[PDB]
Amino acid sequence: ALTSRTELDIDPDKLRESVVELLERHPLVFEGTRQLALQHRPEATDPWYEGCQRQSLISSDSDFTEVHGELRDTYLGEVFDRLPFKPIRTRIMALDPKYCYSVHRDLTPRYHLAVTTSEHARFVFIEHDKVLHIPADGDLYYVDTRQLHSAFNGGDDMRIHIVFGTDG
Amino acid sequence: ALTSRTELDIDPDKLRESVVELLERHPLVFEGTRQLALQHRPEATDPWYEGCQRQSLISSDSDFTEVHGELRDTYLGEVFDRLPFKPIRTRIMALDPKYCYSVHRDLTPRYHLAVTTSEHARFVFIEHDKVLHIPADGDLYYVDTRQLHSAFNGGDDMRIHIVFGTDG
Ligand SMILES: O=C(O)CCC(=O)C(=O)O
Ligand SMILES: O=C(O)CCC(=O)C(=O)O
Ligand SMILES: [Fe+3]
Ligand SMILES: [Fe+3]
Ligand SMILES: [Fe+3]
Ligand SMILES: [Fe+3]
Ligand SMILES: [K+]
Ligand SMILES: [K+]
Repeated sequence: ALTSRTELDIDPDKLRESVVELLERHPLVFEGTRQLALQHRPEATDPWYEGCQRQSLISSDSDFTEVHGELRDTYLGEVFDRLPFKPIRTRIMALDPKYCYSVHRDLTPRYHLAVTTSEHARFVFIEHDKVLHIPADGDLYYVDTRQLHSAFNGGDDMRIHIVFGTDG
Repeated sequence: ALTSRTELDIDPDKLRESVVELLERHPLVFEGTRQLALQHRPEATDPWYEGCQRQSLISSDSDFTEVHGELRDTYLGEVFDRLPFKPIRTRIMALDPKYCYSVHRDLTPRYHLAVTTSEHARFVFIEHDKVLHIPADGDLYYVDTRQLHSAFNGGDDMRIHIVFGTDG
């Protein structure tokens, strides 16, 4: 319901290595929550960043279906192959040190795969009085972000997740 | 135990006005968590900021007993008069927009009086799975910060509390 953990058996070190090499070639945009789109709409002219725009500017998360071709022969492409669901509008989502989100609701739930994190990173459900830490254990963590929530990174380094949108 | 709320019946508007005028004359130091000491040690040479130093540099919170003389004929002095306990090392503690603390423990518990806040500010107890919002209702909120905790401000404006240390 609120959360779930699905066994993916991703190796966290190889995932970390692959994300770091990718960000070297396609850097994150924005400052507090830094982002990089891993899926794009068909015929997107700005595929790496269109998906990172504010929700009031997003046609529909469902249009963001295309995994970038340059990922397919990387470890990230293998991650996509292992997903038990059809992802939409997947993004790298990075929290700067000491950064947090507003308390908000999203339109759909989402899956997280933690890339780099610490004990100082938590996801908080406001109305259900639940605090969750998403570990970089190579498994996939569902969070029903339609519920009122925030997330924060009280650590000294960036907290990097891959966040997959979902339909069904 | 973990928390309590004590009726002080402080007027939130007058508290806000008084804190704003004080910060005009004695500004907050630091950037992410901005602070101002309202108590000082006897014979302190830097009374407004000595109490804001890192805990590994603090002799003992118990030495910070002197409320600044210039507060006594302000509304803040009246707040001190209404406290049911003997405060030590009281500070204004301000969270910048989108800022959060590390997940940590303090040596003693503390009382909060919220000055300006929003729905995006929360205090989180990590091991007890409890999320708390401290409202600017003019009442005093005890938090046992010896327990593992953080606090965050996901709002667009600064979240300002007065935080009173305690012995007994
Ligand atoms: O953890 C993140 O970076 C995003 C948290 C959030 O607001 C979400 O997943 O909807
Ligand atoms: O809310 C604040 O600014 C301080 C939170 C904290 O870490 C404490 O009260 O010990
Ligand atoms: Fe969200
Ligand atoms: Fe987390
Ligand atoms: Fe603390
Ligand atoms: Fe709060
Ligand atoms: K588990
Ligand atoms: K109450």
